[PDB]
Amino acid sequence: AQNPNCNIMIFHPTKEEFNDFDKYIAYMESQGAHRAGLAKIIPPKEWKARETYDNISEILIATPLQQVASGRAGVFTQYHKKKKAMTVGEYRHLANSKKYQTPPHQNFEDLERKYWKNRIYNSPIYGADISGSLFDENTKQWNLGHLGTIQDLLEKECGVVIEGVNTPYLYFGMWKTTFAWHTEDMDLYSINYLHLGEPKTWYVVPPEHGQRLERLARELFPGSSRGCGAFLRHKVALISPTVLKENGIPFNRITQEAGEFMVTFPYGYHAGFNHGFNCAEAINFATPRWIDYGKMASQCSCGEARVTFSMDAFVRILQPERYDLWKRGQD
Ligand SMILES: O=C(O)CNC(=O)C(=O)O
Ligand SMILES: [Mg+2]
Ligand code: NI
Ligand SMILES: [Zn+2]
Repeated sequence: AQNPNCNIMIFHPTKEEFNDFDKYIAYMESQGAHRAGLAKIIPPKEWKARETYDNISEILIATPLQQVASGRAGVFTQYHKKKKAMTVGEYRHLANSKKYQTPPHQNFEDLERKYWKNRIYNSPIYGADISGSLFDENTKQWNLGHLGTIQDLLEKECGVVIEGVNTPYLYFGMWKTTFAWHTEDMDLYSINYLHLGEPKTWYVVPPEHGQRLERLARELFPGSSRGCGAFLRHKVALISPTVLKENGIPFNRITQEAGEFMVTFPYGYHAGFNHGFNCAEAINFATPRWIDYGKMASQCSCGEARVTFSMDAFVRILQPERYDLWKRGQD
């Protein structure tokens, strides 16, 4: 079995290997990459996402979100307070302000220490889930707006034709902006490209150990767990690496820098934080190996998780028994 310790693998495809996206995912899996839940892909030196980022300031962040924490430094939840619209240029100036800017630090490890010590005492503002793309239309390789769609994958594997669409989303971050512990909708893959700016630190639990994380989360968030049998689908709970180690949860960590891709694999729980002003693009995708995870994915039916239109079909076809309860939670 490849990668039996479930380490995060880093790949350096050549320009020729960068042509066929599906093939390369399957290659990474042949080497055991999925066992970690997360892999990094460094593009070939010849590749670029677009020519420059000099002209992005007029993108609108319609609903910036202030991430307000509750709990203790290593075990907390966050809620998202809506703020007034602002442009990417306005958001960048805010991120760089004395109130929000990255503190002085020695290296990524020092910054990570500072994040986990101090995160809860601040409320950073995040631009999330902004439909759109920063890839040039002429970028042919690893262009996250030109991937094969999940609806087409389901039709190819299973024969069923379904409604829905699959487009990318932009994220604008600042110091301490935080992504809570989660798997993807329907335990899909994700891919994330860091277009510009400061790094993103990731934490990940191997898919084969995801239920260990779920059991700790039910212990640490006991009211949330009583409220919903899949409350991590609410994407609000944080647990620090120190707490994970104290509780024997297997995990790994890595820092993504600008110009790098990260792939998350089905049922790979992940969480993390941004180091400073940045812009990322991400989208969910599927492969044939996803189908069995889609069929088994947990679902939130309490009403909290509310998700895209296109997830309807996935539940309807892959999880017909669950469909009525889950759709009630959507309505
Ligand atoms: O940019 C982000 O925070 C969101 N990314 C992830 O949780 C991911 O790509 O799966
Ligand atoms: Mg612009
Ligand atoms: Ni994710
Ligand atoms: Zn729920």
